[PDB]
Amino acid sequence: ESECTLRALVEEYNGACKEAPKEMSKQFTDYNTFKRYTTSKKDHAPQMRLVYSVRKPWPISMTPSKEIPLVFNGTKLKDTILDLGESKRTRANIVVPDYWSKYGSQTSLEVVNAILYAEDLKVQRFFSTEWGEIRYGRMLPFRKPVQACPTIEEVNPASIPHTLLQVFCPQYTTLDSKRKAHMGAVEKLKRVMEPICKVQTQESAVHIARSLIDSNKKWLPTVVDHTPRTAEMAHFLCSKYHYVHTNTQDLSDTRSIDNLCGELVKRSLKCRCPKETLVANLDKITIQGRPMREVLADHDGELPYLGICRVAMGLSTHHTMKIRSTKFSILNSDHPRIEVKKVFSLSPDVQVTIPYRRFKGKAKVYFQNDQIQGYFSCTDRQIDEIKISAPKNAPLLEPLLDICYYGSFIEPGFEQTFGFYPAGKREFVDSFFMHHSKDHKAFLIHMGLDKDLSLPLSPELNWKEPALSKVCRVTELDSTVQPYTSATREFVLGETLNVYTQHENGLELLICPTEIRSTRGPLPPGTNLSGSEFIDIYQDPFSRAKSLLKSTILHAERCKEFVGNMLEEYQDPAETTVQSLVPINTWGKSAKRKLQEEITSDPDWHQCPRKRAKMSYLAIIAGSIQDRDKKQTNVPRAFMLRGSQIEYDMKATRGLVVDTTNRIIVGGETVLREGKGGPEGYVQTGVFEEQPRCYLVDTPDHGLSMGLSRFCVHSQGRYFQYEKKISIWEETDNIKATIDSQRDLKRR
Amino acid sequence: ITPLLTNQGASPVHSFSTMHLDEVALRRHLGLLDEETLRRILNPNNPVTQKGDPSMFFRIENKMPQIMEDYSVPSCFKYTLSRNRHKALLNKEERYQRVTSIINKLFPEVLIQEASAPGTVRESLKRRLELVVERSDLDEERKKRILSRIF
Amino acid sequence: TDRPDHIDSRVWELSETQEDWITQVHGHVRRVVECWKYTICCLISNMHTHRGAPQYDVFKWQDRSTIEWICSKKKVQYPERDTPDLYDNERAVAYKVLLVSDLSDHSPTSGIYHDLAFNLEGEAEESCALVLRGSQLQDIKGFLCRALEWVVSNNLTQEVVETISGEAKLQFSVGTTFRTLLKRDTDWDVIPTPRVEPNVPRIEGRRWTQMKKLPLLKEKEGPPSPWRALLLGADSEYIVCPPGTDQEAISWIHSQSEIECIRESKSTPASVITCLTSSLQSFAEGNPVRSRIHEDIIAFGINKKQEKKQSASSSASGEWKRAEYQVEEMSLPPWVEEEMVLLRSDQEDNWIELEKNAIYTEVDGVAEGLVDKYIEIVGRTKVASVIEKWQIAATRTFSQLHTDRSRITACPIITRDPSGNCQFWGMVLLGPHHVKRDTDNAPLLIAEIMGEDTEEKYPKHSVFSLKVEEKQFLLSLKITSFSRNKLYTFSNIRRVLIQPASIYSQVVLSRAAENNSLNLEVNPEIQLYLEGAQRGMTLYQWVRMILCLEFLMAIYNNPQMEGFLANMRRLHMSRHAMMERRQVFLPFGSRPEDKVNECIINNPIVAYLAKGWNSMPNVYY
Amino acid sequence: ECIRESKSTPASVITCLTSSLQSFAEGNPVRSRIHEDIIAFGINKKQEKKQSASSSASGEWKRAEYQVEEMSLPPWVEEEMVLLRSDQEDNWIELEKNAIYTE
Amino acid sequence: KVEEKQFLLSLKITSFSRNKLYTFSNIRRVLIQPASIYSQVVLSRAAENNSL
RNA sequence: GCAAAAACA
RNA sequence: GCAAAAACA
RNA sequence: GCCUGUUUUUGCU
RNA sequence: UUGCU
RNA sequence: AGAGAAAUCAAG
Ligand SMILES: *O[C]1[C]([C]OP([O])(=O)OP([O])(=O)OP([O])(=O)O[C][C]2O[C](N3=[C]N([C])C4=C3N=C([N])[N]C4=O)[C]([O])[C]2[O])O[C](N2[C]=NC3=C2N=[C]N=C3[N])[C]1O[C]
Repeated sequence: ESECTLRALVEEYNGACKEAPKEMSKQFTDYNTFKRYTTSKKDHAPQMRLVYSVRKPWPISMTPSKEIPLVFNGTKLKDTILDLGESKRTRANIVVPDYWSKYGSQTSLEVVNAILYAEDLKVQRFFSTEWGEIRYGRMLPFRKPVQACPTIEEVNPASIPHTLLQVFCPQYTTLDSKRKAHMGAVEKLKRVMEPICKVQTQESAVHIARSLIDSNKKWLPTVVDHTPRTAEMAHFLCSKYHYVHTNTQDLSDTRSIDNLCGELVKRSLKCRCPKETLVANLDKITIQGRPMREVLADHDGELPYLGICRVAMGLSTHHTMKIRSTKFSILNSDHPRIEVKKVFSLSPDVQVTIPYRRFKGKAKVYFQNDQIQGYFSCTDRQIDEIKISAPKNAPLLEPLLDICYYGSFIEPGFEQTFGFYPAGKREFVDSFFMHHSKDHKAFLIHMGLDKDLSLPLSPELNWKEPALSKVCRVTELDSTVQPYTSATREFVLGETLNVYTQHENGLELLICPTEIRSTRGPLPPGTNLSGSEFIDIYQDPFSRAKSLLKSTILHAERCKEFVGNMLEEYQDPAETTVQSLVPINTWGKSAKRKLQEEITSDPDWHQCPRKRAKMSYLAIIAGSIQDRDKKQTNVPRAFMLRGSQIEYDMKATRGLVVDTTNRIIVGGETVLREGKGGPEGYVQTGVFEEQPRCYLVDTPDHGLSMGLSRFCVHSQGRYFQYEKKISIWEETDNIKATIDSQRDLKRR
Repeated sequence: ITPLLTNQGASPVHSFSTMHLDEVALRRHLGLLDEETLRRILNPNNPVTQKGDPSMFFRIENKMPQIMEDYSVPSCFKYTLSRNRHKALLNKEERYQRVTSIINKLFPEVLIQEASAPGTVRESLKRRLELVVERSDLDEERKKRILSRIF
Repeated sequence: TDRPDHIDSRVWELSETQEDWITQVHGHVRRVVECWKYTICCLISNMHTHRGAPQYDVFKWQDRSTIEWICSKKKVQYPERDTPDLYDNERAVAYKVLLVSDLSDHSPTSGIYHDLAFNLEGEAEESCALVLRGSQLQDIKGFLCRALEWVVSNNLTQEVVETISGEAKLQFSVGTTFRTLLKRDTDWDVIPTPRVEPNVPRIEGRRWTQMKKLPLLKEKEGPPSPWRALLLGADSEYIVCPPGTDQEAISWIHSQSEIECIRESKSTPASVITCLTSSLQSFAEGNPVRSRIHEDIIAFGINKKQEKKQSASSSASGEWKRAEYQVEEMSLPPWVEEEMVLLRSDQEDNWIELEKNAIYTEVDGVAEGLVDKYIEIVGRTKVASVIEKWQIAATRTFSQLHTDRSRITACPIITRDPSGNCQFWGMVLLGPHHVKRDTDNAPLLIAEIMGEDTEEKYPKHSVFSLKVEEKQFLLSLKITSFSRNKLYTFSNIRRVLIQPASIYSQVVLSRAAENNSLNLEVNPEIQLYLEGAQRGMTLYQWVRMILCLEFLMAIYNNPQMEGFLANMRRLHMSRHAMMERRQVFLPFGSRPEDKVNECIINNPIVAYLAKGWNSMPNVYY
Repeated sequence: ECIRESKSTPASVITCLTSSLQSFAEGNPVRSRIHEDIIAFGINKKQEKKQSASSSASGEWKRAEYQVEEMSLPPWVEEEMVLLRSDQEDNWIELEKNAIYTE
Repeated sequence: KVEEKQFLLSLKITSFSRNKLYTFSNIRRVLIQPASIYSQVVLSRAAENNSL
């Protein structure tokens, strides 16, 4: 039972106090130092003694036991005669493990499964990837950091210690640690380690848990666009002389997060100062139960919109400049890529402008596309040298044209007009590519021809192809060239959500919206856009109405603002949602009048959630798309959402909102539970070294559910008594308001 | 006694592509190692690799998340090799080892994060012991006679 | 980054350029405390309006020009030294936010503003409590308590209390006498302030010279180097014995053998042969350890150090002088080329029997195919047999050295063929050894079978004629001293096969990658400088004598060989550069050949490599 | 929370179901794949089995000789046969009535 | 657990062909076989008295 | 895992 | 964090 | 006997 | 006591 | 003797 464990702990504490009168009068924090004193575990060289050690008469040291017989068939197993009883004293032959492999006590099968679980994952992962065909090509290595082993979940490092504490020791955690932990990873780890912790010690179990949810990236040479996104099978799938063509989908939610970030960026650019708008929204949107900042910190991807949102939160990004299929990286340059605001006015009064970018000074840019890779050195707009490594007879049209577009070296399409007046940037760039696809003579006239036949580039852009003349200043790559950055880059998020890289003589553009092309994709599961200002992102009318109602009901100030903006035709951040939820009708003025009676009769309405629900219902009907022809009629008790059979009710007796005296449920989820679990959260309110006069809950969970107004939690000998939150606003909103007022007062 | 393992003279199970794979798991997957011997070599109670001191174990979603009992290294082939047979500072460091072990057993949370409990070691572990016994779900008399013997 | 979790990102960004934190005591903690005060100011002024404008206006962390612009309109003025953090328009009172460690003893400050003192636990002073609203008190208490939790989590309580109190110890200070101690061996103070103008002068330098021709390594002159190795090498032979254990084989040999001295060396007296026979006797009845005999004293040098010390003391004369050690220089012996030509002849058996790894994938299949090809092209070679003999002898002698013994131990060298018949390469006798370190020497007596006897190659070997079953063999029986570390290293001598395998695999895989398909049977024509001229040569025999030379260097590895090989890489790279029409330039006093020549003293294989380097062309056109 | 665990249906597949119940609740009857889906539908199972069999192949080819195991009458057949007859408060059958023109 | 109400959820991994799923999509036809008997029995009573 | 004559996965 | 091993300067 | 720095591979707390 | 191709 | 190479081992 638990009683024996308590006896053991008490006896161990008594022994430590008695055997070590010192070493315990020290501070507890001193454990951070004297835990590092682990001498006497040192041996000279075990590799130079193994052969002799195995062949000693009694090599194996083990604790005394009766399971191993003193003398087995013929042979004597254990040397239990000399000093039996001195801890790890008994000495046994090298054959004792062999004797135990047979003729030994067995164990239940679930224990064996639990012991081998971590290794069985690797075994089936190896015997599950489709083994392709070996291709030999004399690979040119690309040295990059890759993740050592796959993870069950992606958790940012700062959240690793809090996640594990939520799995093994919830009873010694605070609500801040609970909020900083990844609860999906917590649940997965609990399910995984429930059998594992029965056969593994505390430190071992922590080790396997962290190894399951840590990245531990290491530098390895991989092959371009063939990385197995994990070093687990790198020794098998690539050996500098071959690769095994393997097929594997993304198997991740990074694309969905990119879709969400792209929607947020696109909708943020349509308002004043998009940067502050995006930063404010990202601090109020949550995916599952995790805030958007932490999930952005979790997914450090290669995608543009994800990089923009990570930079907006103060994080870094790994995005690189990419033109269609070719990726570019500036090895070094004298000055950043200067923008040119070249105007191609269609008329003296009507003007259309197509800004572009170029190099001012000397620059060197590495490029790669498919198996082709190399670099080019240029001065201003004149190309100086090109080094290329590519398979023989490969077509080098698209990489060279991507280089030309990146540097604006070629000017049938830069500094001048093709012909008929371009419609816009999209059409102009497409015309550039389609014209230069069939006309590559611009490259030839740009860098001339050479009479030397050793140059590998053919005039028709084929690598190492015999011809009459060869393209000058394009040669095979001498030594391996790869982009490396020494100082950690810090990114600047400028207006229009432009992600710049801090170059010495200015700012280097890295990501620029308005030319990022990506179709709309599914949102991440569990996305909760009920924060503010962005609800139309949801395509489903169900969730679109649910988020709006959750915003209105759970916040009295939001309900007041919504009613005020929806009654007097003010600017409401959710006008599109209201228009798309209610069909064309003639109930506007009637609903507005009803709002009038219910605001005049009870001006104190915005504290009863039932009143908030009724007011929100009337306001949503009031600002619907009013029909032009039909006359106004009385507001119906209940109506129907657009393109769905979902019924919305005034009294909330049925349909989307159900408000029973015990609780209010919106969209099948209990938004309000009367009596326990108030709408507003908790604040820490006190740290003490002694038990406060409150109720000590077992864990952060089993708290926040009883709805107590005073409860303490324990953490490293300290007590934290969370009480309640009574302020209607939030610290982030308070700071934002104060800073906005200060900046406005500075400007005014 | 058939070998069934590489160190026992059996045919190698690791290939060029299976460098990273554990021997026991790979042999089990390939069928070269039946469950009859698996339940014996992976016994957490085998005398070969039994530790000399009781060890602490977590319990996920359990009334008592701390269970202390005797333990053995699962594999019977992970044994230790006997060795032939700043002096007092070594004894002081052994005392430090004992204090560290009792701290780890009584304070699992420092197993994941840095130590920040206030006060001295003796008082901190005394308070933690009283707290954990208070949360043992045992009856009152058990608790009083347990805290009676704490020094 | 450095931002604490509770501190807002905007507040952290705004606080970066407000004070010069680097010069202040606990600059990071001071910045965190200032962020705490600014956050408290923000929480005090939270969505409160009086006449359509915010009730509280915050003067903290704002430009001073605008502060004075708005301060005049309120009919107030404050000095630069102390400006109130915030101001209440509804009550029209300037308030300064203060953090203290004790609210019991707090006193007002200058009348230009009133103090809103707060405790580190979120508590507020009585007046501070009554001025502010309950929601403001709760928010401030919550924020300060989260800050306190962050502080106690990071063990920063002492620093936070110190910064709050303001004593601000400099965290480091050098005293008076310690400074005098430090300044003893330097012309500058603790912080040097030289009175010289920073400038980089112009120094007249030398000129870089092209290395038109590769350096010629000098060849030492002297007597030819003897075979200085633990075992014979290519001259090693074995005796075929009926299948069985080592004891049975030794009993068969000893009972059917005749020993006759045919060549006796002064270094190894012939009289020690009895020792070997005695060991045979001891090992015939299964006793690998035998008691000492008289001749052992001659064989293993028992009490030799004391006798030499007494002889030196008796013969000591003159005046004390420095050591001045001398190393004899010896020339390249003729037997190195014979060793290269031998050691490569084909053998009946494979002599490399390594268990094949498992095969699961096609990559595994091609890897094992390459390994099998390498094994079958270097297996049936005398190198493999000599490597097996060396490894067996090294392991058998090493396993008997992890103890202290005053007796004689026998370590027979016996291998076994696939047919099962024993192969007697020789025996190693380990004399009385009491090792205290891993680098000290222990006496050994190496008896082993020769194939051919050379006076100039084995001057310290006493050759015996051995008659066994109408068969004639030769016996080496040399006295040697050898170390534990060297024996352990030679116990793993099978690792020498990797480098020639590396060359072979690189050639095959490069050809496969060039043709985009694996052949596995390619035997191309490597061009090499054979006799001073470039001729073609098959890859298989190239790998074969690469293995031969690798083994020869492994058993002859000493400081001279290490230095020679370490310094030859620069010259190898220079030669490889010059064969590709690349010019090589050198500094003023550059002589890359000297660092190689200093390592060429008496090592026969170092001399062989030097001759090979000298033979090939030095000028590339 | 899991009551009974079967090796044929691992517990982790519940993560799939909760992944769908939520997704279908958001107007997405079709959702992207997750890790727990890997062992939920036999994804890459044919390759797994074939590669494992190739790696563990031993012996020599023989006839397939397939067999079916004989199993007795289950004890639950009569409870099934008597439980399908439980009376229900609803008709549970809705068939549109046809027109009537003759007797 | 739904509204303090207990239920058991059975999860099974299976795989079925389109033929079987289409056949079971028209499972209602099973109602035809029993009714016949009943119908016949009714007609049987009619055959007893020519009075349904 | 689904089947039932090796199929699908 | 600790212990062992290896390489490089 | 067996320094410092960096990196890497294991295992244990 | 003693068995690596 | 010897090993060895800028000085040691070759026991008490
Ligand atoms: O140095 C080292 C560190 C590093 O690592 P990372 O990556 O950073 O992670 P982490 O751990 O989290 O960090 P920190 O925070 O600093 O620490 C924490 C804490 O807790 C402990 N631990 C941890 N872990 C993991 C562990 C522990 N203990 C035991 N017994 N086991 C385990 O596992 C520590 O100590 C601290 O206090 O970090 C650390 N580490 C890492 N790893 C490890 C460690 N330690 C120990 N062990 C291990 N294994 C170190 O420092 C301290």
